[PDB]
Parts: sequence; C-alpha cells; structure tokens
Amino acid sequence: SNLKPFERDISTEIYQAGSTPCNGVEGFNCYFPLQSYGFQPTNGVGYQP
Amino acid sequence: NCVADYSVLYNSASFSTFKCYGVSPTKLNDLCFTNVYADSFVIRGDEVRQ
Repeated sequence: SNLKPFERDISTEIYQAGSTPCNGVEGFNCYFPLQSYGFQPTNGVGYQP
Repeated sequence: NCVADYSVLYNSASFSTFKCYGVSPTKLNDLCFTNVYADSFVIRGDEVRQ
C-alpha cells in the first residue's frame, strides 16, 4: 500500500502478488521490491540521474 | 445498466493496469461508474509511461 507522508521503508521482504504463497523465495507472483535504474551517460532526456 | 464485473483481472497474467488503484487495489468492484466504454486500439506497450 501507499506510504504515510515522510516515510522510509527499507524492508526487503519478497512480494506475494497472488494467492500462491512465496515462502520467502523468488518465484511466480514473487518479485523483488527493489530495482536498479542503471544510469549511464548516454541515457535519454528524462533518464539521467 | 450492467454489472461491469472485474472477474477478468482477478487471476489474469502479468499486466500492469493503470497503476493508481485509488480504492481497494486489486479488489475494486465497489463503484458503479457510468459505463465501460472501451475504445479499440493496440500499442507496443513497452512505453507504458507515455
């Protein structure tokens, strides 16, 4: 769910996006919460860091 | 004058929706709305932000 204003969520728990339990391991309906932008010099107009 | 049920997206497969889900995300089915007018169009989908 969305965050209360001025929040800082550092939790790294896996996502259970469906009815299938994830058991704390990656899999179907089990996606990591953190993704990396991958900033590189030749990025787009609105993709630089 | 219909139901406009959301049983189609209950199970579904991947997809991304409109990424807002103001009331009851992934549950919905609480507001009637006027109609379900759905224009026919196909896009690549990679540029989902635009």
